Amino acid sequence: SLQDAEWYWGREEVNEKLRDTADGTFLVRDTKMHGDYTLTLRKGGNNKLIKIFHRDGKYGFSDPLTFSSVVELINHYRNESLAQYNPKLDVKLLYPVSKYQQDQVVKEDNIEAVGKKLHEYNTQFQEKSREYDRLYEEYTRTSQEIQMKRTAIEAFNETIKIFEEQCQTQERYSKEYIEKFKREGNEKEIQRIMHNYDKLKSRISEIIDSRRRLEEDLKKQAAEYREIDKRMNSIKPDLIQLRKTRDQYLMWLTQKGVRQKKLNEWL
Amino acid sequence: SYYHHHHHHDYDIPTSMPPRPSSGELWGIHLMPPRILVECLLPNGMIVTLECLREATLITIKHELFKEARKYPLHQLLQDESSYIFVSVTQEAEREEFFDETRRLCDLRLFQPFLKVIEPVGNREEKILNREIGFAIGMPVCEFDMVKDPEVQDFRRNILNVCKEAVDLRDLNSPHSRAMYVYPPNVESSPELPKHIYNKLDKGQIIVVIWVIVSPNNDKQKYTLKINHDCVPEQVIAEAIRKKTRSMLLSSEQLKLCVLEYQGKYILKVCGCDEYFLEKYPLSQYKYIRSCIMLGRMPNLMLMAKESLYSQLPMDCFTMPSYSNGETSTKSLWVINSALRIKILCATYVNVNIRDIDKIYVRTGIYHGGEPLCDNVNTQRVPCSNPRWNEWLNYDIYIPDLPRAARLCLSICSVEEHCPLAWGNINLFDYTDTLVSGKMALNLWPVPHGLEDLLNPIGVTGSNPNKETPCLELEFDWFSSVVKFPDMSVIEEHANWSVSREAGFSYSHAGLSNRLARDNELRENDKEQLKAISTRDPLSEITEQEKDFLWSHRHYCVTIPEILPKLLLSVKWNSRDEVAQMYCLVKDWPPIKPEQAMELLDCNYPDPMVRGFAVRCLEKYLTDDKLSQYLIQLVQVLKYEQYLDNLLVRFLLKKALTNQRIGHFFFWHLKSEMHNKTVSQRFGLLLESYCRACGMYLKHLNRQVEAMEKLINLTDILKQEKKDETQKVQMKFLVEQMRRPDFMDALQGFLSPLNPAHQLGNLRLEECRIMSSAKRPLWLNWENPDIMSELLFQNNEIIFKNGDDLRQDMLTLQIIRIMENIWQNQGLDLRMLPYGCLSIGDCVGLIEVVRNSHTIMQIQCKGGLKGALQFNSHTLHQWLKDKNKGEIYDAAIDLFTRSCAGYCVATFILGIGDRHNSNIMVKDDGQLFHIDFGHFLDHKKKKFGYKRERVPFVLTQDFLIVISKGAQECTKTREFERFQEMCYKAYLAIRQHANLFINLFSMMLGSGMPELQSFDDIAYIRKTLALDKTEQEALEYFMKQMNDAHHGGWT
Ligand SMILES: Cc1cc2cc([N+](=O)[O-])ccc2[nH]1
Ligand SMILES: Cc1ccnc(N)c1[N+](=O)[O-]
Ligand SMILES: [Cl-]
Repeated sequence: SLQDAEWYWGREEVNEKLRDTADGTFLVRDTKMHGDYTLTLRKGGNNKLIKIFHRDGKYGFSDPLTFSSVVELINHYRNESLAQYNPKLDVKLLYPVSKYQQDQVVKEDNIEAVGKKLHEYNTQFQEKSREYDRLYEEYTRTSQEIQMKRTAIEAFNETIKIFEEQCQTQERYSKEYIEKFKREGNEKEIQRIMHNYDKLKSRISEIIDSRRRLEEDLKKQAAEYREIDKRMNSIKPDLIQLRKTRDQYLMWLTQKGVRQKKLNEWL
Repeated sequence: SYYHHHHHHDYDIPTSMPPRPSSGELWGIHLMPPRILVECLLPNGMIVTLECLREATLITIKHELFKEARKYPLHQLLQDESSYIFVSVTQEAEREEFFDETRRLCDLRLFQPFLKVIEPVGNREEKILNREIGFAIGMPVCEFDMVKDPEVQDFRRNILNVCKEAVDLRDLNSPHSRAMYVYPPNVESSPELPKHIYNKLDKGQIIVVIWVIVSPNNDKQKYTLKINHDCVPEQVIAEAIRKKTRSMLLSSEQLKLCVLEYQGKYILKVCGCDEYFLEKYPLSQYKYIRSCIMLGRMPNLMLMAKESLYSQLPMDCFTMPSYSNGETSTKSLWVINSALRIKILCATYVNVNIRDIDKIYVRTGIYHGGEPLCDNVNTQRVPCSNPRWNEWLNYDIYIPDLPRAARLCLSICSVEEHCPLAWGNINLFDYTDTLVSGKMALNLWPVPHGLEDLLNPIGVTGSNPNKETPCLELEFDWFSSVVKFPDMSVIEEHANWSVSREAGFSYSHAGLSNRLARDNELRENDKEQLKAISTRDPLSEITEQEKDFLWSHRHYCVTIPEILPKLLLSVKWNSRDEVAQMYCLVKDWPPIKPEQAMELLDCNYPDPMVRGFAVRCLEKYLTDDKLSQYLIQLVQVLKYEQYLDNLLVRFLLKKALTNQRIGHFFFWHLKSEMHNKTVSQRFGLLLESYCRACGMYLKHLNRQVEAMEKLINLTDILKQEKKDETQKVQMKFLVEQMRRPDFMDALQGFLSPLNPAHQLGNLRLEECRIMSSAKRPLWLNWENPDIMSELLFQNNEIIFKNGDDLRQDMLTLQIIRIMENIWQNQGLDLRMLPYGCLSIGDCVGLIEVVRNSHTIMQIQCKGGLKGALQFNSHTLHQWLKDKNKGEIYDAAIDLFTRSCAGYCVATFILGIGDRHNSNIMVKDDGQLFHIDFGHFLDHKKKKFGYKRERVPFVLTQDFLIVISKGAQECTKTREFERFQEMCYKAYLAIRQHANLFINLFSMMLGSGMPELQSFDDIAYIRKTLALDKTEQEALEYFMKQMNDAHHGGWT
């Protein structure tokens, strides 16, 4: 029992079993010249490690020693909070999540064909992580390409300003040179000034049409940008559960037959 | 039969090198057409489209335009051309006046091909060389001027303090101290010589060579001394002159009197590169020398006239720029009598599949690195659609208990279907110490690759700048007055009180989690447990028992300074009572070694008082050498500062402006990360400071920057439009392009960014080529333009790589380099080759070429016999023998065996990508080194992984044969006993320094390297070093781990 004990396992791999569980989840760990066992309680995405000392029979945190076993001390705190021993620990040992992962995995006692599933799920996972990765590149390329368009538009608008000014700039200096003299040159002079001005505005006209045509592509880009995020967030939740099953399968195997080295062909 | 005739209906056959894109030379296009039409806008209002050569100078274009305008009307309304300057809109959207009329039309970064003519407004032309600055930076300085936020503008004004102080240290004892800035002495940290380096001398003597020039130039003269290793440049300068000016016409007395007049007119250069020996330091301390000893070379220094050196430096001439707490007695934080509550309001832009996702909510939490209270969310309201919660969230911490460095971390999520959409954090106090109150608009960031966690507090403080992303706005409680953080003056009193208070409690009480009987005596068993803790690495997380234990003993902990990191993580940052006291301990805690004090600048120590202490540690101990080694970690660790303006930023900025070797790399690492918006502004602001105050080096940097842009463009064309062309055709394109005059200009006269000691002269094009990789790296070659090219290297070559992302390599090579030092300076000679690497951009960089080295594969191609059948295990050895013959051979194996030993241990400890024939390299001299490291801490273990503790360097026969001269059954020689004994001694040597290696990796979490997303990424290094064990177990662990990859050898 005290070897089984559900939550008893007996540092890094603790934190990976504790990763992404809720406020209250726990388990127990084993230098012996340090202490004996170690309760690892999770509180708000952070791991609280509590020392278990063993001497004349008693197992305890410090003073309140009268609990004759390791399993004596934990059941007591599954019902109750940890604040009475040490102040800022008003959270219980709520979730003793250390099921040996026979809860699902198709209850398969096949050993071999559980390992086939582990390949299957790990191929789906590894496929899925590429799709997630692929899309993250698209996202970040698109974020960039968008802002380059946004900058380009300002540049366009600034270019336009210099040209809108230029068609106006000549009106002043040209229509001084129409009224003074007038007979001198006349249609000869003013035509070839009128030509220059007619170039200038149709150019502006092109430029503005060039900017518009960018902007329409910006919305289409910005639209696709949304569609990427949209589908990133569809893929994200499957990816965690497909991952979570592939931890529990791989755990269920490494309970009975150790076979740590046999795994790598499937995976 | 193969597939069970199962069709994949979806599949359709119709439908390397990835980090794009950018545009280069004109808005649309990478490479402007060789001949081009450009609209010249005149003051008179005429447009005159001018056909111009791509490469034409603006002087040429102006000159021709004022010829060609004559033929248009209104020519009488133009002035002389000399009363005009070109202006146009650049790709950065700013109207840049084009002052330097020597610049070429392709080099302008025009948006559209057009040019406006004007008489130069802004009569301080000089002042509008912030163009220089903004070119170096890659964003225009005017883009800052228009930033609303007053922190930014306060950074800019107040950081100038630092600049002006640095410029003063330069022009203090000039010209010497200026020369000292530009050409700092490149020396080791210790003058002590390791026993293996010494024993390569005649009881401490080296043969040297001092070269000299007399008339006109072009003849040089050797003066081959044999001075003491530990004699100094001045002494060596004398002996060179003595022997130079001995004669049959000069008495001995007469000689000394010619030596004294001559001696101080000279200083020692290194022949072949711009290093110089400018201060009292044992010759052996200068890095050049100590290499020449290790490599079996005779140092080649040059006697150079101080006045020809002081010819070459011009003045830095620092200019203060154009850009040159008022309420009342505001309310103290500790007067506010309420818990924190935070009004969430509405996210706007949440992109979710409503079919897929049920319901979405905002998660929140207060944090300090780790969290001051229960995390809380809000209700699952407005499940998707237009998500809107007008809640107040209520946090069980009294407003006075909020620590100065406190930060709110939030994240919109989806629903045990729990899943983060976006995130963003906010500093609860602003940069002026002011508790944040009112309405806030926070644009969110997307969840990165590895982060499955709901909330992400280690990520950067502040909004996202990308507008079109989930903006979740919110509101903070308003206490009728601007609330501020209490003074130190105030905090010191409240601590002194909490101390006096603590003395008069009952002992009855002192039996609950603090203080106790001990009093001023303590216990010896207690004092034993404390140093035992202290010695543990940072990642051996501490228990609540040990925290309370350490916290009670906080005053004894002053005896053991090095415990501080452990102690600080014991403080309850929510009990301001505790924190105020810790502020007083830290106030005058003993300073500690920089390798230890760097831990205190990671994410887990965000307090100002702590981080100040840490800067004080550095200010005291950390040398210009050791700063320059750890500089990446220090530039990175700026991401974890709360505000723009802070002590660490002021430390580094000053070092950068004081020592131009640091400055050089300090620029490039900042500039490197410029694309990344988590730091775009911070680092830009900072780079503006540096650039404004660094003296002439700006102009030098501006050439390096101009050169890299040319190269980025070139490769970007080669990778997008000259893919699906032959190497043949591509090369025709590369050489053609390189020969254009704008490239010739822009790629020939500059300093290597890999090391600005080396100059890059004319570029030998015949030896320039695109390597065979799909990423299309360029292999570039320059003529070393030194006076003594010949004595060091006649040609200089470095590889430019447009794909890839060097910064993982960058770090592992940096790690290697530190292990080499740790080893060698502790007397044991393992020769690692941390070949140089430098990222300058978004997957862009430079890699040092090592001449005369070959991938094992090449060895075996060049040793493979006749009809392709099987390669020989001996070819390596046979190829190596062919090079090294005689007594030379024996040392070539020793080298192989020494370098192989180190590369075995480093590789195993770092878990770098599996080693195999095409990424392991051996030299003519027989030294081994690894290239192309891939992913470091076993980052292919995200796919399965789990306690794999892999061996990446697996010594095949090939290696073993060479190690044991030539024996069959190699695993059995004493040659190999030694090798193993190297490996074990080295493995243990790194194990004693594992605190550092953790901390170095810890500091790098800041960067967006997928290999380093959070501390358990780093935790692989604990298993592989075996830190939770005794060293004897760790040895056996290593032997075990080593044994099973080779299947026999190790006991
Ligand atoms: C890219 C980079 C190369 C390098 C070389 C040394 N060094 O060995 O002197 C110090 C710091 C450095 N950073
Ligand atoms: C080291 C570690 C592991 C898990 N959660 C944490 N908060 C943590 N830490 O306190 O840096
Ligand atoms: Cl190389």
